[PDB]
Amino acid sequence: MSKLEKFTNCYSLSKTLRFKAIPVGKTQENIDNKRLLVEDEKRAEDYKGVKKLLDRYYLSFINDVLHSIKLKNLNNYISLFRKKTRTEKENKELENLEINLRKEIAKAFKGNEGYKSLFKKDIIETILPEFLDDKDEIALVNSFNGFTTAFTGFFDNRENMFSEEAKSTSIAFRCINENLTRYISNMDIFEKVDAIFDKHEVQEIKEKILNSDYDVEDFFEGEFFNFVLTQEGIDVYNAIIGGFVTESGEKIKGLNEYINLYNQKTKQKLPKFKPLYKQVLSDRGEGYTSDEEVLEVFRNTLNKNSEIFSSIKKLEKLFKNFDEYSSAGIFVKNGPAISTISKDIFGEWNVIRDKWNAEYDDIHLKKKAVVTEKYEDDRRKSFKKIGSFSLEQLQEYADADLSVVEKLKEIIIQKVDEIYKVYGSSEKLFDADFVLEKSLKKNDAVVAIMKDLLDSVKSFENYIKAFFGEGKETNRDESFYGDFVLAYDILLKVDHIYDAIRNYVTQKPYSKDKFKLYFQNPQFMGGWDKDKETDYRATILRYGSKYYLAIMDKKYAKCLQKIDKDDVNGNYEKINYKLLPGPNKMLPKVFFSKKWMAYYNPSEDIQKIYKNGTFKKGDMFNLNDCHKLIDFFKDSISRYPKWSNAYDFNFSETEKYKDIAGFYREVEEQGYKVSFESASKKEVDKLVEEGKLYMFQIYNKDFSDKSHGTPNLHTMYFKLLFDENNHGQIRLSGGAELFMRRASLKKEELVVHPANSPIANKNPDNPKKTTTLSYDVYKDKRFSEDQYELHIPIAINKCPKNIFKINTEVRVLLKHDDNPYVIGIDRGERNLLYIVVVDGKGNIVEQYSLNEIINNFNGIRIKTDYHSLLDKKEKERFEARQNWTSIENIKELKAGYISQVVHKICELVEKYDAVIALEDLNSGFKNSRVKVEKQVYQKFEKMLIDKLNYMVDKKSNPCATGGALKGYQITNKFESFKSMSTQNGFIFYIPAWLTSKIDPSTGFVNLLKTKYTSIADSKKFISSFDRIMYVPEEDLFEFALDYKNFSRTDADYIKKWKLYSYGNRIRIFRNFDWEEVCLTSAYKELFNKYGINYQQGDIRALLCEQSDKAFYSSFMALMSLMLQMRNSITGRTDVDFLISPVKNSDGIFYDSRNYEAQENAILPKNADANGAYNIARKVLWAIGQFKKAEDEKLDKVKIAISNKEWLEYAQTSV
RNA sequence: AAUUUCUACUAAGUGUAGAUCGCAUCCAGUAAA
DNA sequence: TTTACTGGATGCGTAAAGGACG
DNA sequence: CGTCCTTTATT
Ligand SMILES: [Li+]
Ligand SMILES: [Li+]
Repeated sequence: MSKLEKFTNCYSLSKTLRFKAIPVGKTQENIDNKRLLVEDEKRAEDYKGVKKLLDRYYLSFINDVLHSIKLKNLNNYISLFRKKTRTEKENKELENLEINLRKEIAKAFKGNEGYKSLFKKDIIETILPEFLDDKDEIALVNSFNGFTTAFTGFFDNRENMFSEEAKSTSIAFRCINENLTRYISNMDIFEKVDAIFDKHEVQEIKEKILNSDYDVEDFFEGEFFNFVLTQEGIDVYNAIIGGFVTESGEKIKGLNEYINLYNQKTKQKLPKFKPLYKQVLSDRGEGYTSDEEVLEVFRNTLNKNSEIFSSIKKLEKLFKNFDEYSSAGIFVKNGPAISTISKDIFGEWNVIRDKWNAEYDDIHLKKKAVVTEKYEDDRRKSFKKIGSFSLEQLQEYADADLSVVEKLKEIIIQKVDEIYKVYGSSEKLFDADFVLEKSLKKNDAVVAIMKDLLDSVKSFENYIKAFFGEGKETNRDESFYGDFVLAYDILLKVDHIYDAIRNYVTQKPYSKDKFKLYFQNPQFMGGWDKDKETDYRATILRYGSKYYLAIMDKKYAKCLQKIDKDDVNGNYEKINYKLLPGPNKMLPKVFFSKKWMAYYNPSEDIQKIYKNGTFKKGDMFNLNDCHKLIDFFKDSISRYPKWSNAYDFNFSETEKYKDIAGFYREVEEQGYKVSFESASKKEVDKLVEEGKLYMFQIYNKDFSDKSHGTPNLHTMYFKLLFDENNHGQIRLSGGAELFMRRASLKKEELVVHPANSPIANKNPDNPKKTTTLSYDVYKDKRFSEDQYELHIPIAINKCPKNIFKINTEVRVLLKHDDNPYVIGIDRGERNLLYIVVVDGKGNIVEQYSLNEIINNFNGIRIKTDYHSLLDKKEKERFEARQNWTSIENIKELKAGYISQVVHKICELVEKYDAVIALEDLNSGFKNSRVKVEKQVYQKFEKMLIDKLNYMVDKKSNPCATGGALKGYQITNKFESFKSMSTQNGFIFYIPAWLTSKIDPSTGFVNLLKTKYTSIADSKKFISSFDRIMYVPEEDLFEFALDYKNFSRTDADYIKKWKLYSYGNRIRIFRNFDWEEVCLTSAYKELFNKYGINYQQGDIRALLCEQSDKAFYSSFMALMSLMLQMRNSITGRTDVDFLISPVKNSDGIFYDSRNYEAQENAILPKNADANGAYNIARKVLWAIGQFKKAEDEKLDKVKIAISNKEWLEYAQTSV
């Protein structure tokens, strides 16, 4: 009935549910005494180490192959790639050449000796050990001798490199789809930029870069592409382009540099080269880790015995002996930091800059000018290229008897004596006996002591920095500077310790590092079938509503095998899980095996049928041969007790099958069963007691005795895994994983709200201002003791029955929906997101800013202003890094806001049966704080597309439409980013042009170019207006224009408009910088100022008779501001109004401000409400196109709306 | 201010609301020194 | 160059045949 | 030799 209601059971998707795993009984004590976790922790380190030994080998295997390959048909592939206009005759020949080009690379890899064993036991057991001749490395690899199955996943990732298919991970894809296309993109640039390369510059690269073995142009001929297959060959190629630095440190320039040097001197911009991407698997001061490290670093590098302290004591004597040195040879550097130096010596900041000019202007400002603005330019610029100031310059700035050299003596000594007074405050940090009472990151007292010391040492060091003077100065007193640079070069050492210590202290206090657990089983917990419990040694039990992960110790794999009790009232239940995974592989695997092919001797017609594939589609398809295959599989599935007894199959008549998939679907749909059997709880609780079984409660907060709310979505999915009403819509999958996450914090260090004291409640709208609990409330409690993590994959909609193209179906239903609502969703600098809901006639139903998320609980209203939370933490990091507190991450507060938004969007979708209109985002994000509005917006898009793959209403009965078992599927599988464009199910991606700056009542937009350009052009502007008069009845100036008399106005439909000088507008300065104009007085005052009388009717001739260009410049400034319909200010939160210069059919101008006040406005309330509304209306337009098309042509209807159709639409639907 | 985890919370108290696809790998990148 | 952090793209999400084995 | 690790099958 609703449009949504069609989109259930459309496609399969997979999700992972995460749970805490809580040990029960003596599990953890037995796990501890057997040192099982310690073994796994190390295995994790060895595993990452052994994979880097494998990649060392895989890289060597890749290289020798790719160094010894000559790809055939290179020239032909390039010739067809390099066609102006490509016809279908070689389009299909070229892509065959491109497919064949990759197969050539793949077939090289498989040909090599070792391709068989690269991803099998042998690579671990003998091949890799032979490759490494170090005995330590062979020891490390051989500790996986019983375990190579643990590498199965890693091996699959490495097979992806040797695929011939067109996927990012494939090596053949990196060479053919990526590196070759830029190699040829470079080819066509090089023969178009070749001229601009000097004789020697080409031979410069020849000798410095190319070995003198190859010519530069060789790398732009097709047949040398083979050189560039390897990383070594890519590193040479990219140097020809970007250059490289000699080890001496002087720079050799690449062709891209020569291009840019030429691009600057010739006024035009040449194209630049793309560099190649790296080849797959090429392997083309680090921070303190522990608290003790940081502390002994701090102690031994800043104490009075260290060299840094000697360097300060040495620099101190230098400044005390400042007058045994040449004042003409000591130089203080020139930066913006100088003004700090100026006030230290003279008592104010700009003595030094003021006295530089008084002497500078003295002969170099001419007497004429005295103070022309000419001089500001270059007296401000001649100041900043002066590189230093001698102490003899500074003293000429001084009057008797201020001696600059004794002031600097006193400033540094007052500065060295402060470092020494902070060392007293900190001396207890330097003791040998000193023991840290608390961890450093939570110890705010001890870090405050370091920062005071590292700050005072830094104040002094950055002060001393000024006295270097960047010289490279003609007569430095190298008596002074000799010792100075020594002391300063050591004093510079604090800049690494300062940053290294600060980075440790501001790391997040907790960690999420965790390692995989195997319980001494290389295929641990791989599946759930009853047959393999003993092989995988893991299974699921339950005691009523509570579920357990039960793990068999390696010594007792059968310890759960024969247990039963007759009543469950005192007992567990063990899962009975049976899965036949993937008939397409499993049925041939079994029935053609060496074990059974004899048993059901397949007709030689079947074996011939199966080898040649007459049962699959294409050239060799034969319908009766597929039915004859199914009957063999059908008959063999019976007489296979393991399948026939577990699943009672009920297939369709074989004649009714159209393709083999029709059969496999029925096998896959029915080849899954879950049930529970009884298990004596006494005879299992003792297995745990004895250490022969380990049991963990599968747990999140929803399983607590004190839990009463609506459950987490994922607890619902988990629970439904075993509900009788789950008829296959959610399957429990194999491939679970158990992890151990060591604690990262201690309870005694955690931030606490202690029991019985009142805690403030943070929502001011609730008159219960306080909460007082009888137990402690800890921050990050979950990270303060060890935690087991269980990750359980589930399969949703594994057998979809409602198969159709989602986009097509959405269009069909939209064509035949009498009243389809649309949700327009706008991105605003002003508002993170704005939302307008319209019905099928464009009537505004809802409009509001999603800046504040408003939530419902038990009569409580809470509004959470996510907008000001977001900016608070955005600058907090930049500002509060100085505070030296822990790193704030803003990515999780945006994700938090996004999840609040996504819930709100789906509630609107369901309430109004509504499609979504989204705004295309500008690729370039302009200053400043650009991901603040595009980060929330791009993340909102990914997150929303996700939820709409399986959209569940936790309140529905699970089996109701929209329930957890019958979730809505209104976006296509999020396989890629761009495979969808313009529409994805209920989501339409529509461009933003003229959605904001348009009159919603009329569709009027500004197509006029009103920047003042010349004196002459302003009178062609005024004469292209049909009339310009004063309407005394309205105190308005009317401008009758026909857009056809102005350039670039094709898109407009109405053409003829009458503009008025109605209302106020807002102006901005170019050098409060904004001021606010009222139009009718500016036109009146300007006409009075220049002797024009407005009341003299058609005044176009009158305006052009003016001779002063100031009138034209200030008149077009008004014809720019009258046309500016959107008014708001850089940073201005306050005013966002939209006002129009045009009247509507009923003779009324439009203010958003007329609508911002009322509760239920039929028009937008501000420029952001307007933008959302028009993004919605543009989708309405597309629905209109659907309604004019015929169902069979809906798929080809273009919904990307042009500026011409938009304006026609917006101007005619009123 | 608690969590499988994230965000915002704390109405009679070990929690509430919404969100949450994991693991492994490859590859593009942006910020800092 | 190095460190960190974030963006998309690939694979797996398996029972059973096959084999070694001390 | 029955236990345990490895390798297989591909809509
Ligand atoms: Li809840
Ligand atoms: Li708090």
